Amino acid sequence: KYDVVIIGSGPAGMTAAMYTARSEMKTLLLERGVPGGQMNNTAEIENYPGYETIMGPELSMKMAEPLEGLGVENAYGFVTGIEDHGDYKKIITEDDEFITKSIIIATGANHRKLEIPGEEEYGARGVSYCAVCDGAFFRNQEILVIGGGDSAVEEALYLTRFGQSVTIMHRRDKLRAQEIIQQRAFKEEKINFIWDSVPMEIKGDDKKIQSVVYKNVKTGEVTEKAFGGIFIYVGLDPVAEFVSDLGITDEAGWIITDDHMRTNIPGIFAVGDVRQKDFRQITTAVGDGAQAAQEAYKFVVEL
Amino acid sequence: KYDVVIIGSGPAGMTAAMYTARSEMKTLLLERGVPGGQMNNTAEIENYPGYETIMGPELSMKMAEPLEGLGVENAYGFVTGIEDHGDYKKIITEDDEFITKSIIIATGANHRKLEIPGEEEYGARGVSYCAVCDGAFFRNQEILVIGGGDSAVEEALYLTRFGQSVTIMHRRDKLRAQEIIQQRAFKEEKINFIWDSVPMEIKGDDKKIQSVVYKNVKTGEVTEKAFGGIFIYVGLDPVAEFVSDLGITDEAGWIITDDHMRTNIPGIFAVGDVRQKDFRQITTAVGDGAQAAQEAYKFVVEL
Ligand SMILES: Cc1cc2nc3c(=O)[nH]c(=O)nc-3n(C[C@H](O)[C@H](O)[C@H](O)COP(=O)(O)OP(=O)(O)OC[C@H]3O[C@@H](n4cnc5c(N)ncnc54)[C@H](O)[C@@H]3O)c2cc1C
Ligand SMILES: Cc1cc2nc3c(=O)[nH]c(=O)nc-3n(C[C@H](O)[C@H](O)[C@H](O)COP(=O)(O)OP(=O)(O)OC[C@H]3O[C@@H](n4cnc5c(N)ncnc54)[C@H](O)[C@@H]3O)c2cc1C
Ligand SMILES: NC(=O)c1ccc[n+]([C@@H]2O[C@H](COP(=O)([O-])OP(=O)(O)OC[C@H]3O[C@@H](n4cnc5c(N)ncnc54)[C@H](OP(=O)(O)O)[C@@H]3O)[C@@H](O)[C@H]2O)c1
Ligand SMILES: NC(=O)c1ccc[n+]([C@@H]2O[C@H](COP(=O)([O-])OP(=O)(O)OC[C@H]3O[C@@H](n4cnc5c(N)ncnc54)[C@H](OP(=O)(O)O)[C@@H]3O)[C@@H](O)[C@H]2O)c1
Repeated sequence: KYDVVIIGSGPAGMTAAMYTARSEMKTLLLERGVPGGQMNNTAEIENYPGYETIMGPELSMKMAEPLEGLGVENAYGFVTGIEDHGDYKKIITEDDEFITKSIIIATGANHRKLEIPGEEEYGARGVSYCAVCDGAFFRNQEILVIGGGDSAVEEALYLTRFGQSVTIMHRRDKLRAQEIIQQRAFKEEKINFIWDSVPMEIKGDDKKIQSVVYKNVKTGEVTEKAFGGIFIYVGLDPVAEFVSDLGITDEAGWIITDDHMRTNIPGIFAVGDVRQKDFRQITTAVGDGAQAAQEAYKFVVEL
Repeated sequence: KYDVVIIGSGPAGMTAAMYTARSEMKTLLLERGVPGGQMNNTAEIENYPGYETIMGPELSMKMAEPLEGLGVENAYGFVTGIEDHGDYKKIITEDDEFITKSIIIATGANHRKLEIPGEEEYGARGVSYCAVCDGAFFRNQEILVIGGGDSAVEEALYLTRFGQSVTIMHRRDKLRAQEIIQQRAFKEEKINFIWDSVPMEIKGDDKKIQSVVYKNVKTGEVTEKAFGGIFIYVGLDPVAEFVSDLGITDEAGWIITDDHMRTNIPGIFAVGDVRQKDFRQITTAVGDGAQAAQEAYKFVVEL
């Protein structure tokens, strides 16, 4: 009844849907929230070819714009499950079911948690996983950013707009971030570093964060230091709970595909960050999305 | 001496270079002509996520813009050959040599020729492979477009701005183009179709084209009909003459890679249209380019 349903409207899904709709496939694009996915939690995007710098939510709007007009059917849905009946598939949301010949899973990835004490207790009140969302609540604070990759270092640079100081705590003595971003952080006077360390405890009042306890991973030296905010960027977990049962995931829960975005299950493809892969970028989300869209077209034609 | 040299500055190369430069790799981007590659011969681009419609040369300029500032070294060069010495590679242009630890080949693809009589004789004078380049020289003419894929049908639609009429001649009774573009062509009153036919001869004066002879592929019926211009869009050939000897091409001359853009030869990657693949788009050029850039970084780090 749908030719293709695409689950998730971040850049991978939105590219897939644009392409399926241009192949005049009966296209459903389901998204639980706002079109744009992680791009809406990104302040400044500098590496999307075609734009020299653009706010994440502006790029989100631009990618979402033509979809209506191409005839993609955009709809709210939180997908809870998928059933492989052989020549059709059923997608289950909170209130609905949808029948489709093919599915493109584009549901992305989510912030990994530290799993330390205080992390949940201070969720509304000093702990954040999103700088563009929360940063201005930390004006004049001493902010702490945990992690050494692209997200930690970029989001630290952004947060220097608000904080008195921003400190990056990384568990080794070399960052994983792109060298250009590393160099910017090294040069920025409002960024400090706690190398070779991991956080152990986040402490505060009833009402807000006050301090973090942490450990040096080469010596075991333990330190406690005052901070007003903590932003955590320690990696990603897959957002694929609705396919746990299906046999298409690895041990960590990422969706396994071949190089044409095919899973085990014929007619089910996956694209973008939710796939098992090392390189998570808008450019490769877009690429994945287009390739899936073409493979879906062909799968459906063969049917 | 270079960490990476990227050969070709269409969208795959320009994405690769942006990424290598952001990893602070010593980056050379060699291009024989204008940055943009095929995008400069494209009138209107509707399917690049992030832009709802954009002229090909405008998107080319936008992708080229930040490269200087990131520290990519942009240089003229026509590459004639590459030598694999083991821990370095030599790239040979018309006048120069360049030594590099890794190479990303992004040289794209070129118009296939009909190989029929009159095709060369009328090259300056009625035969074209590029509508945005030549179309306004055919104001008020009866134009013929050969082919049934995305290029033929899109470029026919563009050419209706100039021609009295534009006729698409396809060798089957169903187009290969994306359905949205097919439907636009079906509806456009200035587009006619010659189905199930191939051109046999292009005829004219000393000075210009006047007529085409063609054949119906189901009946052998031969017809000759008057046209002022002929635009040929019958597919693509690889632009990889500089690696013929190297053992990295298929029988047709496309560069073979795995899913991380690696060839046989370690430290030589290829991206975008020049690779062996079915799906040639800006989105997948960009994707390829980013993935190559990451793999080059890692190759060079290991070295
Ligand atoms: C802070 C930050 C900065 C970044 N900056 C850059 C950058 O500058 N350049 C760059 O190239 N990359 C950047 N990235 C990486 C990039 O954003 C991602 O690679 C890209 O967004 C992945 O797109 P995607 O479509 O696969 O998933 P996502 O963007 O993750 O979109 C997934 C969508 O699926 C939806 N969804 C999830 N589950 C369900 C469900 N069960 N039912 C319905 N809908 C669902 C979500 O709401 C979401 O909208 C950044 C990442 C972060 C975190
Ligand atoms: C008429 C037309 C319309 C199109 N429209 C669309 C569209 O709307 N959307 C879409 O997604 N895709 C479109 N495409 C496909 C798209 O343009 C290509 O997929 C894309 O440009 C491929 O990029 P690339 O970087 O691999 O190669 P190219 O863009 O082909 O760039 C290759 C570059 O390498 C250079 N080069 C070649 N040989 C050498 C040498 N020996 N030394 C130095 N430099 C060299 C060339 O000058 C060129 O600039 C279109 C194609 C055509 C022909
Ligand atoms: N501009 C961009 O292109 C951009 C921007 C943001 C994100 N992304 C991409 O998105 C993906 C996710 O990025 P990411 O930065 O969120 O995650 P990531 O690449 O997994 O990096 C997580 C970082 O946090 C470190 N870490 C893990 N646990 C820690 C702890 N307990 N204490 C201190 N440090 C710890 C990791 O250490 P190790 O390094 O030791 O593992 C790593 O440096 C990546 O592929 C990334 O390239 C891209
Ligand atoms: N908007 C876009 O995304 C866009 C725009 C342009 C190009 N592209 C991409 O670029 C790549 C190249 O496109 P393309 O259209 O140039 O080439 P293509 O996809 O190979 O199509 C060539 C078309 O010409 C036909 N043909 C071959 N020889 C012929 C002859 N002698 N007489 C009549 N018809 C003949 C082919 O027939 P058969 O179909 O029988 O083989 C085919 O329909 C494709 O992957 C395409 O999708 C994309």
